[PDB]
Amino acid sequence: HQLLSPSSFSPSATPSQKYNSRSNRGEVVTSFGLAQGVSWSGRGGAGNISLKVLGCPEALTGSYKSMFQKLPDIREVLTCKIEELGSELKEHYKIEAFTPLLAPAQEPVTLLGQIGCDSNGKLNNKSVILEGDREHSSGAQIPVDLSELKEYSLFPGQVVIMEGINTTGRKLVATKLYEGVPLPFYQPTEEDADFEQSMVLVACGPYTTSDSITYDPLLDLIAVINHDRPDVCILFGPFLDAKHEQVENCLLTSPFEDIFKQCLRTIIEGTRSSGSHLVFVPSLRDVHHEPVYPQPPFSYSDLSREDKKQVQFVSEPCSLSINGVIFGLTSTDLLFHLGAEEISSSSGTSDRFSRILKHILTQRSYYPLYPPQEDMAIDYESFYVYAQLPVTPDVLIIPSELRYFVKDVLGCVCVNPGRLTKGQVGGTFARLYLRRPAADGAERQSPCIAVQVVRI
Amino acid sequence: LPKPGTYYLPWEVSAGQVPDGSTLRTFGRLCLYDMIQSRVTLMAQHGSDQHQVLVCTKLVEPFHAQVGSLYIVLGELQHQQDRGSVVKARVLTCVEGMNLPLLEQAIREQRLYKQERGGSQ
Amino acid sequence: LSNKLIMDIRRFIKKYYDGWLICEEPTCRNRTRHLPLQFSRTGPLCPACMKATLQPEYSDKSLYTQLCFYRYIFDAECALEKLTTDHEKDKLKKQFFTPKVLQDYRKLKNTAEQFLSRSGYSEVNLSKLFAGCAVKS
Repeated sequence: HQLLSPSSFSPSATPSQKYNSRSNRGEVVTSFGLAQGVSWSGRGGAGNISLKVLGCPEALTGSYKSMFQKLPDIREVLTCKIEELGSELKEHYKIEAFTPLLAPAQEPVTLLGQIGCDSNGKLNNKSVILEGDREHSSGAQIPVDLSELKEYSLFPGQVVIMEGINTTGRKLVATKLYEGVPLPFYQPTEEDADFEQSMVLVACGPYTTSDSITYDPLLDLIAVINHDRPDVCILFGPFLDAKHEQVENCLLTSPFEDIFKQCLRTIIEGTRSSGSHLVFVPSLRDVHHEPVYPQPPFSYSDLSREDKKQVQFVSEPCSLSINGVIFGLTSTDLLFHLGAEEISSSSGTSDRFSRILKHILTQRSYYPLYPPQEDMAIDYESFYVYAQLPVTPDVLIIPSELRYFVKDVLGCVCVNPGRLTKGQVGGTFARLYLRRPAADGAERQSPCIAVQVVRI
Repeated sequence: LPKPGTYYLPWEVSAGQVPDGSTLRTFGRLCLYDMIQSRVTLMAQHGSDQHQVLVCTKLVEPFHAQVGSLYIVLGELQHQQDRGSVVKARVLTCVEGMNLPLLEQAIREQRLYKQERGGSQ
Repeated sequence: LSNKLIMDIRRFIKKYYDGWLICEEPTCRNRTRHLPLQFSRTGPLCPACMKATLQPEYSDKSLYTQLCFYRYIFDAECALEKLTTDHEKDKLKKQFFTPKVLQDYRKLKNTAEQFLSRSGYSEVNLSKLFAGCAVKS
């Protein structure tokens, strides 16, 4: 009784038994925290749930004009962000003053600028150039010498404060390197501590195999969530990847909007038995939705009165706060891009993913990389006005194509459940715990206590 | 024929170290263009200090404005009763990307050479 | 046809947001995506030749023209209006063109017009134009 009808949309599909041949069903690949001896289930949304969308003071709600861009706007946005972060760093680390970039002086001085690569190719330690700001040097560009540098880890579009020596005003030798400062943690109020516990599950697409639209992992996930009945159900996109051959050659018999409406109807009808809250976050790979990041949430006008209280759509990215816990939500692959576009040389062995996570936490930007990845579109004005980190989030959700893992940095929990479908076999999904601890202690503790990732 | 235009860095003229009615040429970055009253407020940084100069524009209309950009102003200075110091514009061009330190060192060197030649008489 | 048109429109917008720029120096012809932070009297300066400027590789005008061209082939009403000979227009409408065909053409035109509604190139903000005047708001 598949509520969706793939055969009607494409009657030329043969089911693939590779997914049906799974033998390690229900296996917990990895876990973190006190996940031993604790039952993994929920009340199915029968408790108290509070939803709070944070981020920009005016959270994204609707649409905006996109196909109109002017270079001075880009320059203004870039210089405003650079100067704001530089001023914050100056206030934090008690810098007395900043020297202009082109001033030639034998005495070492401290310069403020953006990190960029002059070469058109990938960044490398021999192709680093420092780009200044309007308020001090009007778009200066000076090569950087890291030969004297001990350790470094830089990516394009990184806001740093670096101190060096500029003899002739054209060549600069690095002598120091600072580190970013995270935003202060959000302080829970009296109402936040009252909530005892809730069940939240994380899932991500693509929900199709390499060439089968039978949606078998989708139905299995529906059955799993219905049986478990979590308090909060969250599924990431894309709901229909454009990389499929059927949509590549335009072999579908139904409109894409109608297909997505039928899929949403299927999801609602399946989740009706569980009666849990449904949160839908769009992704940049969606077909029916316009691909410019950030994008407005999905539009659905057929929601019932009863189901309205548990179905919602939020903009990508979103800062959802439940019971005084901040969740970092993004449907974009930061980790893969950053790992592909980062260079470092450390004297000791360390986790590259942890370095990337601490960098993005310190950079105070959801997508600090500039220029971005050649596979998506960014509206710089909307990105600056709507896609800034409000505060340090307790929980961070990062779907990625890399290896699944769970790591915590600077009091922030970060989860990498990975894609649910890998080729023609299932991937992994994770389940979370949210127990509010006593805020009596001076040190802030993560309310999340345990997490388990179950293979599919 | 008018009097020539001597260079002056922003902070000296900000402190009023020039006689009234003199002709000067300075630089700075625009901050605001008061449309109705024909007044221009440009700013120039000096370490932790920011200085402001008021520019009348009644002699160069029409005139496009580039917010947050450098400028070069040449004219005469009149010490007003309440407004303080305002320069009467005669020519007002816009230059971008020109580094300040080269210019500052250039006028410093020219002044030094003029004083050196002034040591013989 | 609609599912191909949506893919094509997505391809055009993806191409537009590529942000490619070309140097204006005839001997340079540099291609780059790193937009600098130092302007001049006209715009960004080429970080290679230090004398010329940078221009977009694919401006908004071409995108809007392409969208208008897409909308052009799905307006049978305008084509019928342009038919100078009334008798031939009536003959063509009656002999082949049922109202259902017109409904199908409207359905095709709907998807093309859907992206036109959110296009900012055909939207002028009046607040910017007259912001200079402040005597009486």
